[PDB]
Amino acid sequence: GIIEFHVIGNSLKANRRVLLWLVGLQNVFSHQLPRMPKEYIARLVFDPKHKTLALIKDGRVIGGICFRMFPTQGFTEIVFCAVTSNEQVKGYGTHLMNHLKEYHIKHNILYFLTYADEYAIGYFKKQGFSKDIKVPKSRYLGYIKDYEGATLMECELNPRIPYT
Amino acid sequence: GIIEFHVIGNSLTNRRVLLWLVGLQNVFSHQLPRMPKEYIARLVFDPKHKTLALIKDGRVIGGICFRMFPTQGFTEIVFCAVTSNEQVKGYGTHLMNHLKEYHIKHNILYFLTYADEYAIGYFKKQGFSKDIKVPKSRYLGYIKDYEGATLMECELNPRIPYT
Amino acid sequence: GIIEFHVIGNSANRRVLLWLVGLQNVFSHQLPRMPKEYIARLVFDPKHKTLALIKDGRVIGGICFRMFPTQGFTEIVFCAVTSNEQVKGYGTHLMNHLKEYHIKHNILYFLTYADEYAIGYFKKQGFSKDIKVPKSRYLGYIKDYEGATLMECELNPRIPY
Amino acid sequence: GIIEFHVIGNSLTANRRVLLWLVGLQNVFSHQLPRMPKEYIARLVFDPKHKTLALIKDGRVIGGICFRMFPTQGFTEIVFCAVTSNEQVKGYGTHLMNHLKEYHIKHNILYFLTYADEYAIGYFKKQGFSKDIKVPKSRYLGYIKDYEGATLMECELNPRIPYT
Amino acid sequence: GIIEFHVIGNSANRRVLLWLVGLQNVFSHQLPRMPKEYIARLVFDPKHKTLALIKDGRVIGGICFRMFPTQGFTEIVFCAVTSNEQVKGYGTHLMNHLKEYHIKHNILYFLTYADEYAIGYFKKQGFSKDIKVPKSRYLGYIKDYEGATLMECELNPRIPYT
Amino acid sequence: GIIEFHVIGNSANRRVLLWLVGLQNVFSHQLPRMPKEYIARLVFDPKHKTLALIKDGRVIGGICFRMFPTQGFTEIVFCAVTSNEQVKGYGTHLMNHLKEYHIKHNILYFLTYADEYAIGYFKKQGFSKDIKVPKSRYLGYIKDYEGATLMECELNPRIPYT
Amino acid sequence: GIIEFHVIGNSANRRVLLWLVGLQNVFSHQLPRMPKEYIARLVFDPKHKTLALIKDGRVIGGICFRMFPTQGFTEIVFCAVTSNEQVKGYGTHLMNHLKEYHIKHNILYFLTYADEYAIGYFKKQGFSKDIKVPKSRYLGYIKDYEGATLMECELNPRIPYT
Amino acid sequence: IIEFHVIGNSLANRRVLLWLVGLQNVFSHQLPRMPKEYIARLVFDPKHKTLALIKDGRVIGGICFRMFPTQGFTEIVFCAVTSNEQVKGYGTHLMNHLKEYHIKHNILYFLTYADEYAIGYFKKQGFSKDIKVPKSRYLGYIKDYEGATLMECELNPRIPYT
Ligand SMILES: CC(C)(COP(=O)(O)OP(=O)(O)OC[C@H]1O[C@@H](n2cnc3c(N)ncnc32)[C@H](O)[C@@H]1OP(=O)(O)O)[C@@H](O)C(=O)NCCC(=O)NCCSC(=O)CC(=O)O
Ligand SMILES: CC(C)(COP(=O)(O)OP(=O)(O)OC[C@H]1O[C@@H](n2cnc3c(N)ncnc32)[C@H](O)[C@@H]1OP(=O)(O)O)[C@@H](O)C(=O)NCCC(=O)NCCSC(=O)CC(=O)O
Ligand SMILES: CC(C)(COP(=O)(O)OP(=O)(O)OC[C@H]1O[C@@H](n2cnc3c(N)ncnc32)[C@H](O)[C@@H]1OP(=O)(O)O)[C@@H](O)C(=O)NCCC(=O)NCCSC(=O)CC(=O)O
Ligand SMILES: CC(C)(COP(=O)(O)OP(=O)(O)OC[C@H]1O[C@@H](n2cnc3c(N)ncnc32)[C@H](O)[C@@H]1OP(=O)(O)O)[C@@H](O)C(=O)NCCC(=O)NCCSC(=O)CC(=O)O
Ligand SMILES: CC(C)(COP(=O)(O)OP(=O)(O)OC[C@H]1O[C@@H](n2cnc3c(N)ncnc32)[C@H](O)[C@@H]1OP(=O)(O)O)[C@@H](O)C(=O)NCCC(=O)NCCSC(=O)CC(=O)O
Ligand SMILES: CC(C)(COP(=O)(O)OP(=O)(O)OC[C@H]1O[C@@H](n2cnc3c(N)ncnc32)[C@H](O)[C@@H]1OP(=O)(O)O)[C@@H](O)C(=O)NCCC(=O)NCCSC(=O)CC(=O)O
Ligand SMILES: CC(C)(COP(=O)(O)OP(=O)(O)OC[C@H]1O[C@@H](n2cnc3c(N)ncnc32)[C@H](O)[C@@H]1OP(=O)(O)O)[C@@H](O)C(=O)NCCC(=O)NCCSC(=O)CC(=O)O
Repeated sequence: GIIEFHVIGNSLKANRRVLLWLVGLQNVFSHQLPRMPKEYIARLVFDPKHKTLALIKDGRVIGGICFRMFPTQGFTEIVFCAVTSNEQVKGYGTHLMNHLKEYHIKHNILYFLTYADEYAIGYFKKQGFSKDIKVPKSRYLGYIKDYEGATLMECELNPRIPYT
Repeated sequence: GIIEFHVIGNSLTNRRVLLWLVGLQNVFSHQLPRMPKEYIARLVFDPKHKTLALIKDGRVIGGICFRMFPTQGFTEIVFCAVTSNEQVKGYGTHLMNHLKEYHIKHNILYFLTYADEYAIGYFKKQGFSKDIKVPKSRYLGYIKDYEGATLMECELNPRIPYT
Repeated sequence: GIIEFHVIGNSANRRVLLWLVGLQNVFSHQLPRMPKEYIARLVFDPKHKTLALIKDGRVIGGICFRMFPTQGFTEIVFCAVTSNEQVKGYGTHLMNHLKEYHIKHNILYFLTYADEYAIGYFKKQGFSKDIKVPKSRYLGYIKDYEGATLMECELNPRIPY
Repeated sequence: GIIEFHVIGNSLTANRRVLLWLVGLQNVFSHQLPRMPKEYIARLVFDPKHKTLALIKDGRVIGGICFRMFPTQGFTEIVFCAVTSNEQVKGYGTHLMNHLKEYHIKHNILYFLTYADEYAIGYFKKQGFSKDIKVPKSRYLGYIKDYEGATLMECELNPRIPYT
Repeated sequence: GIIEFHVIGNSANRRVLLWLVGLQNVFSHQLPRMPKEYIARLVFDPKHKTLALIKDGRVIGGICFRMFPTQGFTEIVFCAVTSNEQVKGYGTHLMNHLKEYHIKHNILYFLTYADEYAIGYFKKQGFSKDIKVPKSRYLGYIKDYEGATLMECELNPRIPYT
Repeated sequence: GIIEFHVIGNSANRRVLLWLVGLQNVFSHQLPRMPKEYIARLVFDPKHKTLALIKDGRVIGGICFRMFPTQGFTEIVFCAVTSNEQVKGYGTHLMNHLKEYHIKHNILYFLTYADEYAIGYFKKQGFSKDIKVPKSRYLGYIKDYEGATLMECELNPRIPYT
Repeated sequence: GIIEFHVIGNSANRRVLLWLVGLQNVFSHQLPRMPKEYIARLVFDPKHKTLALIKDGRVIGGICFRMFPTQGFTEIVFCAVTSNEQVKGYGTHLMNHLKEYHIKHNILYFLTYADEYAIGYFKKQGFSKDIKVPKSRYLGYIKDYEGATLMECELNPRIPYT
Repeated sequence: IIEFHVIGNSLANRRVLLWLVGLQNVFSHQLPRMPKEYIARLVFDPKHKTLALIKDGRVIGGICFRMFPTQGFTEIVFCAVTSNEQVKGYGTHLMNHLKEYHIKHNILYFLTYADEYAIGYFKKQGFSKDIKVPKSRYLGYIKDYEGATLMECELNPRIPYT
């Protein structure tokens, strides 16, 4: 029924409603990324410097995008994207990415970086990510986790068009 | 009439100021029909952006919106405009001249901008060139990219008074 | 006896203070042509950190280093194990703990100048003379040193847990 | 008489003695660098990001080196350099350069960069400066003030030598 | 070049801290039979002070000492001059500055334990093997050292020492 | 199990208070010819401290002591390890920790009045019947229990004890 | 008669102050050849305390004393019971209560200068002319009157005195 | 008009400062073998006090002294009466006033060093060469003077000295 989008995180205080949403997001990420260790997912989701765009359907977490903004560096690292299995192929992934794009325009961070594996690179291509990295290697080598084996990809946002 | 220059911006600490940015957003938007109004308003009212307001008789008639990147050593030129009935009188040059002198006093000596085919001439007349000495590694991801426009650069001489 | 590893630096505690002195002692005694005052300046410099190796409350070796996150590498400044405790794998455990620490912090490159007395130790830790970090990335950040050989180690990234 | 070296500047929080020394230094820089507009020297010498090493003899400023530390880039820019004409060719300029080196040794900065006229290049050569610039252009362009026409020069410090 | 004397100690700024390291280095190198860790613990102990001898910004000697005002004496803990600066009067100059310092703080007795290689230096600074301070006043306060000689210096507060 | 050491005493929270009660029971049970009220008074006395030995949250032994920093020594008052944890080195690790703690406070002499069942243990810890501390520094600060042997341990501050 | 024991001293309450006047009166009447001004100075001295014997609200005797914790003893300054209440055990109960009170303050030695009229009473309270406290601990702290006998009492912290 | 005031530089108004300078002047002129900078340091020391003798607002004499209440005695530091007020009993009145002062502060011993030119003044004030205060209580607290004679005065607290 009712769909909500919210950008949340564990600030250095957390609504009980927020704390349960964060557990829900860790649950979803963990289940949809089974070889990603759950303790690692938990630490990023609950890290103050990370934020997560929660997708709420009838008060229940059904998807998210966890990310770390690097405003000093001019980009944001996408850490986890996931929709729960029985809600996939319904466009939720696309509305999530769009909402994330809207959120970043309004904070003048205009570049996404992410590692895309073989299971989801096709989704990132359809959201405009390419393998041509325009951000200088020196801007991100020390900041994003290197998921060697997976393909580094980049999205450039246009701050002049509406995404939501 | 009387002509005054003032550097203003949306602080985090006025009404004469606020009304002037509204006017500048108005003029910027009318002279730049391809820049969406909301995008102009978002940048013009962003606190890290400043605008060199040109004013004739209490009325905003021109401005240069800009964004100082002092950690990077350059200022980004964001918007330039002179209201239509006041063009070809030298206001565009006095605004650039004033923006130059102001940047000498804050020891920022490089301007970067993107120019479409219709504005490249104006910037060339203000001393901008297509040859970019500032490295990509310093500006990409900090200045707004504009694919399909030409990146232009101006170098300032601090031993020279511009105004 | 008991073995501890601790990454420490000047802010601190009295415990950390006396460890930094022990490290400055170990570095200075094993590198006697370094000026004593220069080692102390770096060990107590707050953008340097030192990995300390402790045996029964005692400094018996360490590695002092400078991280450059904006450049994706870390400079290794001093490595020393006290004489009585050398040739026991302690140098290897130090470098292994240093490697783990840097993988957790997303820095996958070590740069260091090695001399003729210790280049082989660095070789056995996977360092080589082939420098893949661009010169434009480390020039002016690491203390260049004519008469010594710049070496590089590349680490493999790892997902924690 | 008595000689004193002091690293001084217009900082966050002023001293009456420091202020007058700063006026004195701006006077000496202007009188010895005529091509530099006196008002340009003034705003640099009083800029908080700039420091000046003052050479004091008998309470009176007779020389100085104005410099801008760029620690995130690894070098220091030497901005002005002057000894009052009455005190030149007595080794004061060397002593000044030596103290500035020692000061930078203790602050773990080991490169100097400066633009020198044909008139002054000899003095910097004798302080160990070289036309061979080993810092990449990407590291200093837009940070040091360009003087097109003058020669860019670099001095490398050894943190193991006692310069004072 | 420029000689300077400073009484310092832990309690804390970078210059003092690097000086304390410098004193620890000089003590430890000139007293090889003293554990480096022990020297470091006492030099950096807040009830311990050190009179540091500064030549052109570098530490070239000092005297680490422990004032016992309730007991009426100071314990000399370490004295050293760096090898290349010795036999130039620096050791005598350090002790004189230490005596002058203690006059103004109204402590007029020094106590130290000297091994056979150090007795001569203390004798020439006016120390004696005749101990006037009673055992009940110093035992358990100063660190005793079996095998070394306890020596004592009495100061004249009516005399300019420096 | 998990073994901890805590220096505690009265001045306050309940875990400490139950530890102090356990110490009182252990001391009292191991030393039954000593009035229980007297042990309790001393353990809860604010000028007294106890080094507690904890095994799985429970008190299995300790050393109750009285620091006299003005007199330059500490008095060992009670030493006890519970009966089933004896002859395993806990009594020695307790004394060792107590030694390390006193070196940090520049108290280098322990004194104790040992009975005939305890002298062997104190000798193993380096105590001796040769008292170097003069009578005038300890008489009346510690009670001379008739028939008990005065014993002294001197601590070496250059050495690690734990 | 309702008997009470209170340890009191100056530096305030109305009842305490009238008790102190009453103690100055009893001490002075029972010791007529000691100047009443000197008794008052001591009784009201803030470093002096008095253990007061109270019968039906009225002061009928007491012991004025000076605790010297730094020196590890207490000086007995005056003892008196009013004449109508002598030879009924009051002086013994006072001294017993004084002993208990010093036991819980870790002071185990009393020193006093008895005159010829009071040596018998002090002997019955366990005082001896054999002084174990060394002279250096008490001389100049307690007042030595020519013609008085220094006597000493050693307390046992394991004995219940009251 | 004669006046007696106990004064000191206790961490002083203008009147007290000029009296202290007056006393430094008088002591300096009457004890010319004391360095005038030494007299100044002691007279102005916050732990020292001086009993001033004032005549028509003017300083004509005094006794500078240092109270050691921890040690149970006081050190007589300087004694002087200006030359044209001498042999009038002013110096006796001063010592008596100082005695009265010390009884009300429960200090009963004076210690001082006297050369031959001064021993007879102190003998007339009740000082003896037989020292009862033990060496462990004064050595390193009072200022030694080799070649002078250590003298002692025992005061009696039941005697009004003024
Ligand atoms: C990838 C998803 C989050 C996408 O969410 P949705 O299923 O709601 O997608 P959507 O409905 O909005 O579809 C948008 C378009 O992408 C296409 N598409 C192509 N490949 C796809 C793929 N592998 N997964 C999902 N969609 C894919 C769809 O056909 C559709 O095409 P069209 O519109 O033309 O019809 C989900 O599949 C998921 O949770 N997967 C498991 C988790 C995962 O792999 N996450 C990324 C890991 S890599 C990474 O960076 C780590 C991380 O983020 O977790
Ligand atoms: C460009 C202007 C700001 C210049 O204003 P003025 O007319 O007051 O300037 P001026 O009178 O000093 O003209 C100086 C000289 O410039 C020369 N000239 C040549 N080409 C020109 C050009 N395209 N625009 C303006 N002047 C131009 C003219 O010959 C003129 O006369 P002579 O040569 O004889 O001396 C204005 O014309 C204007 O508002 N234009 C529309 C808005 C715009 O295009 N802004 C720039 C892009 S925004 C931007 O900054 C980048 C971005 O956001 O992407
Ligand atoms: C270099 C050391 C820290 C190494 O410590 P250890 O002795 O504990 O090494 P280790 O026991 O773990 O030995 C691991 C492997 O290295 C091999 N090996 C080869 N050459 C070696 C050499 N020159 N020194 C030490 N080990 C060496 C050993 O045979 C062994 O091989 P295998 O196990 O396969 O049989 C120590 O030797 C030392 O403190 N030396 C003096 C200080 C010094 O020279 N420092 C480096 C300065 S240059 C520099 O870059 C700055 C700095 O580091 O200070
Ligand atoms: C350059 C000076 C600061 C040097 O000071 P001193 O006169 O005290 O020099 P000194 O006594 O220490 O001697 C240094 C040695 O260098 C040699 N030498 C060679 N060329 C020289 C030159 N142009 N000026 C001074 N010395 C020079 C001299 O022979 C000398 O002796 P020997 O040969 O025997 O060893 C001063 O001369 C001066 O203030 N000049 C005017 C201002 C100026 O030009 N400043 C520098 C430019 S500032 C600049 O352009 C860079 C910047 O902007 O920061
Ligand atoms: C002893 C020193 C501090 C003295 O320093 P200096 O050499 O500068 O002294 P100086 O130049 O003033 O010498 C003054 C005179 O003393 C005489 N002299 C006698 N013995 C001497 C000795 N062992 N070393 C130096 N001088 C000595 C010399 O004849 C000399 O010349 P003349 O007679 O002609 O005038 C130094 O030599 C040193 O650092 N030694 C190693 C450390 C040490 O032994 N420290 C003392 C123990 S530490 C301590 O305090 C106790 C403890 O650790 O328990
Ligand atoms: C005394 C103890 C605290 C010792 O504790 P531990 O049993 O844990 O001792 P440990 O295992 O660490 O050390 C054992 C070593 O000491 C030697 N040893 C010799 N005589 C001993 C003796 N009477 N008790 C214990 N050990 C003794 C053993 O041969 C052995 O030799 P090796 O060297 O080969 O290993 C305990 O036995 C105990 O609680 N006893 C009853 C209480 C008591 O008597 N306390 C002291 C009272 S007098 C006092 O001043 C304190 C007090 O009042 O309680
Ligand atoms: C000593 C004085 C303070 C005494 O003062 P007055 O003159 O007022 O003495 P007075 O009138 O009260 O008593 C005089 C009586 O003392 C006797 N008498 C014996 N020897 C004397 C002596 N050496 N000095 C003064 N009086 C002396 C006389 O016979 C006379 O006898 P009769 O009794 O029958 O009347 C003064 O003389 C003085 O200022 N002297 C110079 C300073 C000085 O020497 N101060 C003492 C040392 S300072 C110190 O404290 C020592 C140190 O620190 O080393």
